[PDB]
Amino acid sequence: QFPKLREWIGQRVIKDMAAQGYQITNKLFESTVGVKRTDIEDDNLGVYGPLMQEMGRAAGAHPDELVFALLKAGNANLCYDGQNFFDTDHPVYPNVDGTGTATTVSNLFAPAADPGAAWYLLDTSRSLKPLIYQERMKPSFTSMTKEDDEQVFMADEYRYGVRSRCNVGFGFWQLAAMSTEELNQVNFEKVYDAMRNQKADGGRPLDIRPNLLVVPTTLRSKAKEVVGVQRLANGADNPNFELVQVLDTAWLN
Amino acid sequence: RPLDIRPNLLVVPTTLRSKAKEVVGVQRLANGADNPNFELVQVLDTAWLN
Amino acid sequence: QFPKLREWIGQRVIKDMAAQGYQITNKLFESTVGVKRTDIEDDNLGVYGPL
Amino acid sequence: AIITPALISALKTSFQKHFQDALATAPSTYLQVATVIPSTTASNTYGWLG
Repeated sequence: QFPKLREWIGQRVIKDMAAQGYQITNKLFESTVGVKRTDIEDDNLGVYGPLMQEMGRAAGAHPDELVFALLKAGNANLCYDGQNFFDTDHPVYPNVDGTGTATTVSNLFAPAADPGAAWYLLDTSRSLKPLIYQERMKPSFTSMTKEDDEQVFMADEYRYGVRSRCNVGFGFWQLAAMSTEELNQVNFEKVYDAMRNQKADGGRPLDIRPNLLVVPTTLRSKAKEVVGVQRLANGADNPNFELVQVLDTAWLN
Repeated sequence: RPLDIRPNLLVVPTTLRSKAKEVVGVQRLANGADNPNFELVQVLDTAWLN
Repeated sequence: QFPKLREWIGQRVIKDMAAQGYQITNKLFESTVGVKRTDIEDDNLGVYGPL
Repeated sequence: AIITPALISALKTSFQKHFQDALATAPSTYLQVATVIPSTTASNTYGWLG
C-alpha cells in the first residue's frame, strides 16, 4: 500500500513499498487396489465389481478431504507472512495480532468464520491435473502375468491445498458457542468484531465482512442458536440473527 | 469418509406423545422464544410401544 | 469403499478392499382357537360368525 | 534429466496475480457527517447573524 498522508514539514521522507510473495508446489497422489483374476471371474453374485464406481467417487471426494484437512491443520501450517495460518502472533509493522483464541480449560471443537465475499476465498485448492484411471484386464499386461493376476485399479492426481490471507480468517475459538449468554453471543460477536477491527500494513482498516460460519456436526446446534433463531430466551430479539450463514461439514474433527 | 445421515422420524409410544410433540411441534418455548427444533423431525405415535 | 488417496513416494502401495455379509432365517408362527360344535351350530342369534 | 537446481527447479513455476487486490479498505463515510466547503485562500472566516 502507498504510504499514508503526512503533514508537510521541512523536506519529505521518501518511503518504500513492500512486495509480498507466496510459493507452493504441487504434490502427487494415488490410490491403488489389487485383486485376482480367479476372484472376479468366479464372482457369480456380482457384488465384487463396483470397484470402478467406488474408485471414481473416491477420486471425486479427494478434494474435500484435502481442503478440510488443511482447514483442520491451519493452526500448524504457515501462511505467507511466516506464522501459522491461525496464530496469536501475526505481525504488523510494529504490532502483533492474533487470530486464534483458546481457554486452556475447555477447548474441544473449533468453529470457523470465513469472509468469502472477497475475490480470493480461504484455503484455496489448485488443480494441475484432472482424474485419470487405468486397468489390467487384458492377457498381455505385465501384472496380468506377474502372478495369478494383479488386476490393479489406481488413480493419478496432481493436487495440493493452498491458503490465503491469514488475517481475513478467524477459525479457532474453542471456548464455547452456546449458553444462556456469554457463549451464545460473546465469543461469536467477539470473533466478528475482532475481524472487523483488523488493521492493515500502513494503518488502514481491512474492511472484513464475515459471512460464513463453518462448524463440525457437533457444534451445529450452538451455531444455529447463535444464528438462525429470531426470538430470544427472554422473548427479545437475537441481535446476531441472520448475521452470517452457517454451514455444517463432517470433514473436520 | 463422513456418512450422510438425515434423521427425519421420531418414534415414541402414546405416553411420550405429549413430550415428543412439545419437543417438536411447539413454536414458542417459554416467553415467546423460537423453538430451534420445530419442523425438523416428524413424530410417529403408535400404541405398539411399551 | 475404495481406499483414500496417498502421496506418491517411490512405489504404488497395493491396497485391499472388503465386503460385508448379513443373514437371517425365517420363522413360523401360529394362532389357534378351539370351539364346540354344539355351541356354535346351535347359535341362532348370530353372536358367533365374526370368528 | 540431470540439471542444476538453480535453473529448472527455479523456472518451473507459473506466476499468477490472484492474490492481487484480494482484500479492500473501509468505504468512504465522511460524507454522512460532513459537508464539503471549497476554499480559495489560506483560511476561511465564517459569520452569521443572530
